[PDB]
Amino acid sequence: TPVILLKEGTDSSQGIPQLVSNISACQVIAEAVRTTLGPRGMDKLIVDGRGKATISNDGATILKLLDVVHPAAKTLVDIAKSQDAEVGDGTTSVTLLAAEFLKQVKPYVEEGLHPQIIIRAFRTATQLAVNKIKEIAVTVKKADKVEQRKLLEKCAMTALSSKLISQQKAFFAKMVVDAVMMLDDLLQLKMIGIKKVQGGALEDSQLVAGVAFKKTFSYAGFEMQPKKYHNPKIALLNVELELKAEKDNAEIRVHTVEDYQAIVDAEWNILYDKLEKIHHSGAKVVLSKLPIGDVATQYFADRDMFCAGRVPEEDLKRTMMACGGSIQTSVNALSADVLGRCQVFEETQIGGERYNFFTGCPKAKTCTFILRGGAEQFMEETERSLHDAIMIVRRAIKNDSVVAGGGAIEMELSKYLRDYSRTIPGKQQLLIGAYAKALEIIPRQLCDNAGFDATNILNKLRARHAQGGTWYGVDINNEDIADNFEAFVWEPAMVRINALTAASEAACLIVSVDETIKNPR
Amino acid sequence: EYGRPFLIIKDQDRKSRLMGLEALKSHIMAAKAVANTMRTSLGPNGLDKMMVDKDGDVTVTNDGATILSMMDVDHQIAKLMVELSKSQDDEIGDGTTGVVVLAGALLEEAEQLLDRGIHPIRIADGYEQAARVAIEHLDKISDSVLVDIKDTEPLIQTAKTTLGSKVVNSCHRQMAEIAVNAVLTVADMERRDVDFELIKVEGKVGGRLEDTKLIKGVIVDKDFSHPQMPKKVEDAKIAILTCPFEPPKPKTKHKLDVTSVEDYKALQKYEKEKFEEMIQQIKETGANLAICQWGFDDEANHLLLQNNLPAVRWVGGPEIELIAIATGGRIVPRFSELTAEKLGFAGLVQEISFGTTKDKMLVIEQCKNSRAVTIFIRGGNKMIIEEAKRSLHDALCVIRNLIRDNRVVYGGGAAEISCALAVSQEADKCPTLEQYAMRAFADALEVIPMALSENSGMNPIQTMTEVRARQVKEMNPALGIDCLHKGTNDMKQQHVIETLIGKKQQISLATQMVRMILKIDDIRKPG
Ligand SMILES: Nc1ncnc2c1ncn2[C@@H]1O[C@H](COP(=O)(O)OP(=O)(O)O)[C@@H](O)[C@H]1O
Ligand SMILES: Nc1ncnc2c1ncn2[C@@H]1O[C@H](COP(=O)(O)OP(=O)(O)O)[C@@H](O)[C@H]1O
Ligand SMILES: [Mg+2]
Ligand SMILES: [Mg+2]
Repeated sequence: TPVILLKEGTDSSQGIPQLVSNISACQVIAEAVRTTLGPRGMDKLIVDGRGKATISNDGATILKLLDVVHPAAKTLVDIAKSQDAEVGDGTTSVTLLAAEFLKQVKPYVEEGLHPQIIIRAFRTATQLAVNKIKEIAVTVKKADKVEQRKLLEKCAMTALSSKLISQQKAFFAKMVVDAVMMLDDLLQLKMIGIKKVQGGALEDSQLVAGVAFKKTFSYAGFEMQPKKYHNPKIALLNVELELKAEKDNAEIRVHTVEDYQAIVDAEWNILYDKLEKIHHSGAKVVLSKLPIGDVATQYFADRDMFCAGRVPEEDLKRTMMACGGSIQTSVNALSADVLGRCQVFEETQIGGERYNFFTGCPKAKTCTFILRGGAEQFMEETERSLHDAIMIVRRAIKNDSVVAGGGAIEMELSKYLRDYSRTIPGKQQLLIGAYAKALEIIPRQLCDNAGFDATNILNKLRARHAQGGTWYGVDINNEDIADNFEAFVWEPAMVRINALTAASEAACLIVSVDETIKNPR
Repeated sequence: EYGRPFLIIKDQDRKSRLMGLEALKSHIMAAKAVANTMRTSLGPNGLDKMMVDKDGDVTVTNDGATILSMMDVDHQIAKLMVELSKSQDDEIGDGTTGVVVLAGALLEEAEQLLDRGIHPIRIADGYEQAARVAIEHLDKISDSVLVDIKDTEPLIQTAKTTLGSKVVNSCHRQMAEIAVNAVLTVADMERRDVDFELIKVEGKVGGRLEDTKLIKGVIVDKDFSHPQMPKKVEDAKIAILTCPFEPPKPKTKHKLDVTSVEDYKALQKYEKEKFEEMIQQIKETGANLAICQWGFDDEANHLLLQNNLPAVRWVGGPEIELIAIATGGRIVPRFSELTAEKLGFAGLVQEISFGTTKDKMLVIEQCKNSRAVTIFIRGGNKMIIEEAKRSLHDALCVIRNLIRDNRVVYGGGAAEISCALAVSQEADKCPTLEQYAMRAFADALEVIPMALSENSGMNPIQTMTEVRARQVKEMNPALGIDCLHKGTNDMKQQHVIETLIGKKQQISLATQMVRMILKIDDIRKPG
C-alpha cells in the first residue's frame, strides 16, 4: 500500500470471467462477416476517417477495414490473413468455424473443466478430420489435356459464384484459365496486368495476349509520327535521350572562342550519335524508362518512328517478357537478338484514355486484363473477385484434388466424428461430439442467407448422409438438397484442409490463456 | 461473469451503424432525391441550373454530368450516381441525365417488391434478364444510314437533335454545320477514330454569338514582336524554330577565361558575328516569316525588322505542333539544319484587332489540305461562352459516335416505349416469380415519356397511353411524344435521331449500377 508493485494504471483480469469475455468477443467478430457467405450473400460498406468508402464482400478485406483492438479478437483477423496468404480463398469460413468451436465449448469451460482436456480433444478431432478428407478426396491420375481444363473451369466458376460478377462467371472463367495457362512454371502473379478504364459495360472487359499500357507524357511533335505498325522491331532502353550536362561532377575551362564553339557543337554531336545508333539498328518502336526529349521526339517523328518515355518498370518488364528482348543501358551493341518483335502495334482510344497495344506475339509468357465498369469501387471489387479465381486456379494447377461443396464435406466429417465419438468413454466423448456438432454451421448459414427452413434441410441432409450420397449438399435454386458432385460444385481439398488446421489452432490458443495484463498508455 | 461494456472497436462510442432493410430504404431515398433533382432538365423544354462555386463563381448549365460534378454531397449513394454520370460522359458523351433518371426510377420501382418479401438477388436477376431482352430488341429496330463527306444531311440532323436542348438553339443549324464539318475534316476513316487534340476550341467575350465560326488553320493570342512590322502576309513561308535567337550556351558547367585585351576584342567581335550569321542563315532559305518558341534579343529583333521578315515570339509547344501540322512544315532545333524543304506554306497570315482594348490575335488561314481546325466562339457573356463550349463538345462527341458506328434509332421516347412493350410481352412466358421483376423493369423504363410530357406541359398518363395504343395498333415503333407541338407523333418524319450505342450504354450502365446498389445491406461510418 505505501509502495505498490506495478505502475498505476495497470489492469488485470483472471479466471473464468475473462475467458468467457474472450468467447463473447469472438462471437461479435464472427457476426461482423456472417451475412456474406454463399451465392445469396450480401456485401458491406465501410467509411474511414477521410471519407473514402470501400464496398466489399471479402472477409479478409472487411476484417482488415474494421479497427479491432481486442487482444482475443485479433486472432480471428490473423487467421483470416493467414488463409488469404496461403490459399487465397475461404476467409469467412475459417472465422465462422473458430467462433462456432468457441461457442460450443463455452458451457464446459463454465462447468470448471480444465482447458487442456478441451485442447487435446480439439487436436485429436482436427487430425482425424484432415486424414478423412485426404482419404475421401477425388483425383484423376492421367485424365487428359482437355479434362485438365474443365476441372479448372469448374473450380473457377464455383469460386466466382458468390461475387459481384456472378452473372458473367462463364465469361470470366475462360479468361482466367487462359491467363494462368499462359504463365511460365513459377506462376508469378506480377506477370499478369490488371487495368481499369472507366465507362463501358462489364461484358466489354477483354484479355490481350501481349501487352497494353497507358499513354505517358509527350512533348511537341508526338502527333506527327505514325500510330500503327504491322511488323515492327522494338528497342527497350534504360538510357536518357535528351540534351543535358554529361556529369554533375563536370566543369569546362576554355580559353578561345573557337574551342568554345567546338564545345557547343560536341553535345549535339553526342546526342545525334546516340540517335543514329538507335536508328541504324532497324527498330521502329522505342521505349525508355527515362525522359525522351523534344529534340529526340522530333528526330524520331521526322523518320516515321514511334518513341515513348517514362514507361513504368513493371510494364517494361512485362513487355520484354512478351516480346523477347532485353533492357539495354548502352546503345553501342544494339544487335538483332536484343530487339523485340510483335505482330502488330497500335494506339487506341478507350473510354477517354489513350492506350498502347502490342499484340500478336505467340511466344508470350504474359497477358493483360482490361476491365470496364461504372465506378472506381465497381472495378476494385471486380479485381478482388478476379484475384480469388486466379489463386484457386494456381493451386489447382499445382495439385488437382477436388471435393464437392455446399456442405457435403462438412456433413460427412460431422458424421464421421460422431461415429468415432461413440467408441471412446469419458469427457472425450462429449468434447468430440461438440466438435462434430460445430461443423454444420456452414450449411445452416447458407440456408439462413438464402431464406430457407434450415432445420428441415439439415434433418434431411443428416438422414441422407447416414443411410449410406457422400456428396450431398443444399440446392439454392431448388429449395432442397441435391448431389453437388454431379451438379459441378467443386473446390480443391486445400481450402478445407487449411481451414480446419487454421481454425483449430486459433481456438486452442484462445482457450489456453489464463489472465490478461495491460500496461499504461 | 458480468459482461460489462467491453471495448472491441477503436472509437466504439462515436461510430454508428445501419443494417437490414433500413439501409436499403435510405439508399433508395437518396437515389430518389438525386433523380428528382435531375428530372426537370430533360428534353427540349427543360430548364437549367445555376451553381455557385466555393469562391463565389457562377455557372449556368444544363449538363447533368457538370451539375453532378459541381454538387458536393455526403451520401455514398449520391457519390455513386455522380460517378455513374461521369462514366457515361467519358464513354459516350451524351445522355448523361437520362441514365441517372432511369436508375432512380428503377431503384424506386424495386421498393414495392422489397416490401412484398422478395430477396434482392432475385430482383437483380430479373433486372438482368429484362435488360438483356431489351438490348436484344433494340438493335432489331435500328436503321443504318451513312458516313461520307458528300451527303452530310443525316449527320446534320443528328447534331441538330443533340443541340436542340441547349441555349444555343437560336443558331443550332449553324453550329451543327460547324461541328459536322470540323469532325469530317479531322477524322481518320480507315482506322475509324478522331483525335480531339487536333480540334482547338477558343472563345473571346464580345460581339455576337452568330459570329462564331470555323477556321481551317490556327488562331493564337500573340502578335508581331516589333511594333513597326507589317500586319499581314499573303504568301507566307513559315520557318518554325525551337531555339532562342541568342548566342549558344553549353548546358554543362563552363567558364570562358579572358586574360588579355586581344581576347576581349575577339569575344566582342564573336558576339555580333553570331547575331549576323543566324539572320543570314534564316534569310538564305527564302523564308518570309519566322516563328520561335522562345524570346529574341534587341539586336535580333532589329535585324529581323531590317531584313523585311516578320517574326512571332514566345509561342507554346501545342501551338507549334498544330501550326506545323496545318502548314505542312517541320520543327527544326538549329539554324544550321534549316532548309527550304522544311518550310510551311500558308495562304494568309493576319493580325486581328478587337474593340477598345489593346488585345490582338494572330490568324493563319488558307492552307492546303489541313488536319487541324479551330472553332472561334463569340458571345456577350462568359457563361454564354462556357455553355457554347459544352454544347459544341456534345455535338462533336455525338458525331464521333456516328463515325464509330453508323446505325441509329428514333428519339422522343419511341425506343423506350417499344422496349417496354417487348419486355412486357416477354414477361408473360416466365413463370418462376421473376415476372414481377420483369414488369417492374417495364414500368420503370417508361419514365422518360412521363418526364418529357410533364416538362412540355401535357398530361403524362393520357399521352403515353394513347401513344402506346397507336404503336400496338399500327406497326410503327417510330412514334413518340410531340414535345414541340408540330401536330405529329412521327419522329422519323420530324427528323429526331439518336445513336444506338448511346441507348445501349444507358441501359446497361444503369442496370449494373442498380444491381450494385441493391446488393449492399450494411453501412458503418463515424459520427
Ligand atoms: N453454386 C453453389 N451452390 C451451393 N453452395 C455454394 C455454391 N457456390 C458456392 N457455394 C458455397 O459457398 C461457400 C463459399 O463462400 P464465399 O462467400 O464464396 O467465400 P468463402 O469461400 O470465403 O466462404 C462454400 O462453402 C460453398 O460450399
Ligand atoms: N425535338 C425533340 N422532340 C422530341 N424529343 C426530343 C427532341 N429533342 C430531344 N428530345 C429528347 O430529349 C431527351 C433528353 O435529351 P437532353 O435533354 O438533350 O439531355 P440528354 O441528351 O443528356 O438526355 C432525349 O432522350 C431526346 O429523345
Ligand atoms: Mg469464398
Ligand atoms: Mg443530350
